[PDB]
Amino acid sequence: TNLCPFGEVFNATRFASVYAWNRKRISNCVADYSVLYNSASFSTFKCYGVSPTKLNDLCFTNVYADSFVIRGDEVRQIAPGQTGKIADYNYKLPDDFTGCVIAWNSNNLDSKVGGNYNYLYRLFRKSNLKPFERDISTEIYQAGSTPCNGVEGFNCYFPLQSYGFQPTNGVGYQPYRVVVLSFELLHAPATVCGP
Amino acid sequence: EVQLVESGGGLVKPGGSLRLSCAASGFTFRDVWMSWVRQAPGKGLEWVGRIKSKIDGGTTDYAAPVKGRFTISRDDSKNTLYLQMNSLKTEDTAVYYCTTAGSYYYDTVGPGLPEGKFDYWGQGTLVTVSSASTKGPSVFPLAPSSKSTSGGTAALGCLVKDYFPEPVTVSWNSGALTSGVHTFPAVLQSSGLYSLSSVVTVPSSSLGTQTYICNVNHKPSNTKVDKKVEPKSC
Amino acid sequence: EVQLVQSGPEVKKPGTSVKVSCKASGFTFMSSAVQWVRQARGQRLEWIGWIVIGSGNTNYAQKFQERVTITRDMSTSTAYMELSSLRSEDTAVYYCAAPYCSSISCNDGFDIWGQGTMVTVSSASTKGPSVFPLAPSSGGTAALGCLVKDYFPEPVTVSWNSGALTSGVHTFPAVLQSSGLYSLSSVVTVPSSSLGTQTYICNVNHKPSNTKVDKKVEP
Amino acid sequence: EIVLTQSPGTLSLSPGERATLSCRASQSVSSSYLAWYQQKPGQAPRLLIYGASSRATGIPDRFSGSGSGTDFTLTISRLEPEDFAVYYCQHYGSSRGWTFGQGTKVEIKRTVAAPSVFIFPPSDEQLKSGTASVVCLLNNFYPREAKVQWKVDNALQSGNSQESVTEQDSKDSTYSLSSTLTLSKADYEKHKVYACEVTHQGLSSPVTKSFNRG
Amino acid sequence: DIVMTQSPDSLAVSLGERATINCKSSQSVLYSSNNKNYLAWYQQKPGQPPKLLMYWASTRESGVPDRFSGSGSGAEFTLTISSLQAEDVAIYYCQQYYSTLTFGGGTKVEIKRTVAAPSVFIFPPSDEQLKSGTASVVCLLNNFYPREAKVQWKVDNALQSGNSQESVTEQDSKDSTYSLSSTLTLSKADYEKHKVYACEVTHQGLRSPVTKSFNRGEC
Ligand SMILES: *[C@@H]1O[C@H](CO)[C@@H](O)[C@H](O)[C@H]1NC(C)=O
Repeated sequence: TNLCPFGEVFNATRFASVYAWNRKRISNCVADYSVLYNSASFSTFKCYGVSPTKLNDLCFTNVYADSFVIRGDEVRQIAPGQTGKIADYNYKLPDDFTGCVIAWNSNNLDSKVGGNYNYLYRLFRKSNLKPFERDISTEIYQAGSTPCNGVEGFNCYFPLQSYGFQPTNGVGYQPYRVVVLSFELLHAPATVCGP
Repeated sequence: EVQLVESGGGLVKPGGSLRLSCAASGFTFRDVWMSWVRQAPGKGLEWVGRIKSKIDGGTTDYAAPVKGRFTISRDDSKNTLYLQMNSLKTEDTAVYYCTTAGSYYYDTVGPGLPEGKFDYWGQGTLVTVSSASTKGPSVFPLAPSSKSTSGGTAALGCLVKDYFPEPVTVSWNSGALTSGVHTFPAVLQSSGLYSLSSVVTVPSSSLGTQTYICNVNHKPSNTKVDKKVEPKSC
Repeated sequence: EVQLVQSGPEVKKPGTSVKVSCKASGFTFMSSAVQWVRQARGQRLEWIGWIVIGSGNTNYAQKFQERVTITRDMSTSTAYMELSSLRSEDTAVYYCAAPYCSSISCNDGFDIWGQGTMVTVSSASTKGPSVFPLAPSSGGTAALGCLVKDYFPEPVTVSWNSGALTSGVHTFPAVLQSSGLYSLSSVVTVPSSSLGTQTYICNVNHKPSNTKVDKKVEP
Repeated sequence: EIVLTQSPGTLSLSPGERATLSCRASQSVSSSYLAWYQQKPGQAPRLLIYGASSRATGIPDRFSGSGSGTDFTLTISRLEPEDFAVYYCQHYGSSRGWTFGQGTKVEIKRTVAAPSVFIFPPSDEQLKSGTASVVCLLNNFYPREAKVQWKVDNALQSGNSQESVTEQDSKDSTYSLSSTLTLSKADYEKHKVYACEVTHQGLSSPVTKSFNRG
Repeated sequence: DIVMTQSPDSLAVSLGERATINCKSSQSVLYSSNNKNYLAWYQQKPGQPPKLLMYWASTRESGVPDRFSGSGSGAEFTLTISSLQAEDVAIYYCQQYYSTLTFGGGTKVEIKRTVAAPSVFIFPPSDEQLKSGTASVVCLLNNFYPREAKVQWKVDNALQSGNSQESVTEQDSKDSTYSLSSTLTLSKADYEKHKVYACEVTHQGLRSPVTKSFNRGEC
C-alpha cells in the first residue's frame, strides 16, 4: 500500500524558520520507522514514551511531523520540560510528550558566505508558549509604558531576530534541521501503522 | 568554469520583437534568481527584470519602463534564461546582461560555491532599435612610416569606416598579436554611421619581415575583412 | 543597590583604542538598553550610541559611526564601548545610562547613570608636580598660595594645614600647557595681622605617581 | 541629524524665583522621546523629566515639563538652593540620531561684588628650572565676566596667558579666577615692571596691581 | 520603485589620496527582521561587466583590496577607497536588493596625475581609399595628461573646420595617461589639389604647439 511520505519532510529543500515552524499531517499510509533510524546519520534521535525498535508494531489515528531550523546548542531545547528562547518563545513540547525528535547538521544547506540571514527566531514575547502553540506575529514589542505605534525605537523592539549562519561557525552555532514526530491515539480509526 | 553566455542581439526595427537568451554553465542554475540588466551606451545600469527559481515560486518581476512588453522565462532542462522583447522602442537600445546578481541573498544554495563567488555577469549582448539599415564597414590600413616612428617602435593600424550598427571586433594576426593594441572608441558620424581606429606599436626592426594583418568582423552585416598593413615611405 | 559601575580612569596614546565597561546590578538587565555619552571638561553632552541588551542591536551617532563599537555580555550584565583611533579631542568623561527594568516592564527614560569614566588621551608621560610658593606680600586680609606646575595626568589634590585651613581656600581647575602637562594654582586669604604668628603649609598629592609634597609659604 | 537648541545660555536667578528653560528642535519631534536632565559639577546627569511632561521617580513637584512639536519647556516654579545646576534636553526618537542641547546654566543671583586683585611674583626656586610663572588673582566677585590683561613694563602681552575660573561659592555666591603669565627666565630678567590689568562690572575704573623686579 | 542617487557625479584625486562616494535611497533598506542593510557596491570599467565589491553595506567580496570599505546604514551609504590607486579608475554604482534590484547613477573616479606631453604621429590615406574617392588622414597622440588636447588640422596652412573628429581612450590603469586619434576626411579630388597636411597639437606639457606634417610629393 501507500508508504508514508517521509521523504517530503526530511528531504525538503526549504525549511521553515523556527518561529514559523511547519506541521505536516501524515495519514493513510504505512511507515517503516526502523528504516528511518538507519535512513541516514542523524546527530539526534531521542524517542519519548516509545521505543523506535518496537514502534513498527503500533497504530495511530494521525501523525504530525513538525520541521524547522535552529542552532546546534539549541537542539537540547527540543525536549520536554526545557527552558530557553526556543522552548519558551518558538517551539514548546508538552511534558507528556509521546514522540521522537530528530536532528542533523545542515551547514551544507543553510549557511551562506557573508551570512545567511533568512533563518529567524522569536527574541521578545509577553509570555511563554503553550505546547504546540505557534506565534507568527510581527508587531513591535512594547517593553515600556509608551505605545510603539508600529515604529521601532527606544523600548520598541522588533520581536524577531536572525541567526547569522556562517560556514566557518563552530558546530554549536551551525544550523541544524530538526524534525519532531508526534503520535496521536484517539477514539477514531487508526490510519498510520507499521508493517 | 561557471559562465554566462548571452546571445541573440543586433538590429531590430521599432515596434518589432526579439528574443534574447543566456546559456549558463558551471553552477546549479535551477536554484538561482536570475535577472537581466541593461546599459544604454555611455549611460548607467538599469535593472530590467528578475525571475525566481522554481523552488521559490518562479514569480517574475519587471521594471516599469519594460513592464507590459518584456517576458522572462527559464528552461532549467537546458540551463537557459530567456528575455522576450516586444513592441520595441529606441530607448531600449542597450547592451543586455544576464546575471546572478541579487540572488545569493535569498536563494537556497549554501556555502559550497564552485569558486567562492556568487555574483556573475555575462559579457553582454547589444540591441539596436532603429528604422535604419545595416551597412558593412570599409577597412583601410594606416601604414607605418617615418611619420609614425620614434625610438625603435613603430605605430601602425587599421581604419574601420562607415558602418551601422555597433559593434565591430578587431584582432591582429588572428589573435597572435595582442601586446600593445589600442582600439579607440567608435564615434558616431553625422551621417548616422560609425567609425573607429585600431592601432598597435611594433619594433621597427621587423617592419621588413613581419606580416601585420588586422581581422575586422562586423556581425550585423556578416562582413569579414583581413587587411595587410604594409609600410609606406613618407 | 540599583546601579551601573564603570571602569577606572584611562590614560591613552593617540592611535590606540579604549574599552570602557558598564556592569549593571539591581534590575532586569536583559530587557534594558544602554546608551553611551561623553562630555569634555566644562562642555556639552555628546551622544555616542546605544545597544539593546536583548538583541545587541547597535546604533551609533554619525560622528562616531566608523570608529566606535558597543557590545554587551549578558552573562556578566555588562555593556562595553570601544573608541578607535583616539585623538586629543577624545579627552573626555564617558557615561553609560540605562532605564530601570523589572520582571514586568521598563522605565521610559535613562534614569540610571554610571559614575563616569575619565579618559585622558595624550602623548605625555607620568610626572610629579613641582610646587612653588606664591609670596604673601595691606592693613588686613592678605593673599597667599602655592602653584602646582607641570604634572600628568589629572588629577591633583590640595589641602591646607592638613585640612585645618578650609575657609577662603580656592583651588582652581587645572589648565593644559603647550608642553602637554597640566598646571593649577591654589590660594587662601588669611588675616594680615597673623602673617608671622601663623604658619601656612600647603599639601599636595598626585596619586598617579605617588608624588606627595608639602610646601611652606613665608613672606 | 536633528538639532536641539536651548534658551538661554545662562539664567541668573535668586532663590525662590521662577526659571523658564526652552528647548527648540530643528524638526518636529514626538513628545514621547524628549527628556530633561540636571547636572551638578562632577556628578553624572540626573533625569528630571521624561516623555516631555512626566516627572521621573522622586522629583519634587516644582519641576514641570511642557511642550510638543518643536518647542519644549522645563519650568522650575520656586527655585530651591539645590536647583542651581546645568540643564540639558535630550531627544531620543527612532532607533538612531539622538542628540542633546548645548545646555543652560542656572546660577544664583547676588548683588555686584568687585574683585580684590592680587599679583604674585615668580619664585626664586622656579627660576632655576628655566621658566617663570607670574600669577594674578581675582577673588570673590560677581558677576562672572571679567578681563585680565597682562602688561610687561608697558607692553601688552598676548598669546602667553592661561585662565582658570572656579564654580561660584556656596557661601557668598561669588566667583574667583586666576591668570598665570608664563615667560622664559631670560626674557623675564630683561624687564622690570610686571603689571596685571583687571576690568570688571563692579569696578568703577580698571584696576592695576604690579611689582618691580627682574 | 526604490530610487538610488549618488553624489558626486565625478571625482579626481592624486595617487594614494582618499576617495569617497555617497548613496541615498528613497526608503530605508534596513530590514528589521535581521538588522541588515540590503545594498551593494559595484565597479565597472569600460567594455567590461560590473564587478561586485561590497554587500550587506560593508561585507567585502573575496579578492577586493582593503582600500575598499563600505559603510552607512538605513538610507545613507558611503563607499571609501582609502588611498586611490591607478587601477581604480572606473565608475562605481550602488545597488539595492531590498525590493527587486535598483542601481544608482554611478560615480566616475579619475586619477589626478603628473603632466605628460603626447607623442604625435600621423598617417596618410591609403591607395585603396583614394580608389573610392575619399582621403582620410589620421593623427595620433600618445600617453598625455591631462586629457585636454587641442588638435587642429592645417592643409597647406589653411585651418580646417568641420571635417575632422576625435576619439579619446580610457584612462590607462598603469601610467594613467590618455591617447587620442583625430581623423580628417577629404574628397579624393580636394586631397590631390594640396601638398602639405599638418597635425598641430596644443598641450600643457608642450612649450610651443608641436606639428607633425607630411608632403604628398614625399608619400
Ligand atoms: C532522503 O533521500 C536520501 C537519498 O536521496 C534517502 O537515502 C533517504 O531515505 C530519504 N529520506 C527519507 C525519509 O526517505
